[PDB]
Amino acid sequence: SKGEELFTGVVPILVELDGDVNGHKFSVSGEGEGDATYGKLTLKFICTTGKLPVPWPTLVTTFVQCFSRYPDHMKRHDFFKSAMPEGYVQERTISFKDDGNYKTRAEVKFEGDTLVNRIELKGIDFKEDGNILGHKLEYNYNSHNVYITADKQKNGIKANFKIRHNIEDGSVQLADHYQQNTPIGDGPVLLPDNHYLSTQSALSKDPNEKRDHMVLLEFVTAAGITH
Repeated sequence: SKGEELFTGVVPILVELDGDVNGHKFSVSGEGEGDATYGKLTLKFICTTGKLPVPWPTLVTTFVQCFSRYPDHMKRHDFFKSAMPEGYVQERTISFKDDGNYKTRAEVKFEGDTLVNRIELKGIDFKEDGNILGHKLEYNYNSHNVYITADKQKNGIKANFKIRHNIEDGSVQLADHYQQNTPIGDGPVLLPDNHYLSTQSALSKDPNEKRDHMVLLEFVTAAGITH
C-alpha cells in the first residue's frame, strides 16, 4: 500500500486518552516512537490528572497496530498501514472476567509526520475493591496472539483475543477483547486474510519520574500466513 511507505523509518507517536471508569475521570498523555521494520514500540505515558485510578497494564492494549512488523510476504494483509495517513477508527469492548468492562473508541492517524492515537475510554460496573479498582494487578505484561479477520461491510477488520493480567496473589485476571477497525479516508485499504499478531511487552518505570507513569517497550510481528 502507499501507506506502507510511511512506516519504513522511525515515526514519532503521540497518545492522548480521556477516561471515566466508575466515575473516576482521568487523562493520560504518551510520547515515543515506532519502528515497524522491527515491530517495535517505545513509549512513556503520564497520568496528567494525578494518580491513575486503574492499573497501568489494563490500558496497554488501548494505548497503534500500524507499527506491527508485517513480513514482506504478508504485505497485502496489512490493513493498519493501508489506512494511513487518513487513519482508522478503533473500537473495543474489553471484558474483565467477573468484573467490569471498558469500551474504547480511538482514532489513529497522522498529524503531520507524527502518528497519533486519540482515545475516549469508558469503564462501568467495576467492583470497588476488585482487581482493577483495588489495584491488585502486577506491573508486568504477558505475550499474546491478536486474531484478525476482515470486516468487509465496514471496509475494515475485526480482532478477537484474550489478554491475561497477572494478579499479585499469583492468579490471573482475564480481559477478553473484541475489536473493530474502520478506515477514515477514501484511499483503498487492504482487507486481510485471517492472521494474527504475536505480541510481547515489557513495562518499566523511569527512576526520576515522580508522576504516575508507565514506560513500555513492545514488539509485535504478524504471523499465521505462509505465502
